[PDB]
Amino acid sequence: STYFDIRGVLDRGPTFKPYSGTAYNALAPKGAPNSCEWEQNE
Amino acid sequence: QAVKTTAANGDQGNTTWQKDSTFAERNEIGVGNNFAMEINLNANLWRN
Repeated sequence: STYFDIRGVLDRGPTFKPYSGTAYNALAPKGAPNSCEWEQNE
Repeated sequence: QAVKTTAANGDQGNTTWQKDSTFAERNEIGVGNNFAMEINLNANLWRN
């Protein structure tokens, strides 16, 4: 019957990623940029 | 190509000089929905 009980806090770290693939514009074309503008010479 | 509001005395919103002094002259801009090619998937797989 006997067993220990432990409660506490943990931080998994900044190198955690539980899922495969990606979760931001999943169907976005692998190279397509977005609306942007950039500088250039004369 | 691009522009800028003129002296704006009245009804001069489209009345415009050439702002491209700061920009290019043939900047690329798209219109409307992008090109697309639909293809159904599951039924094709089941048929295969």
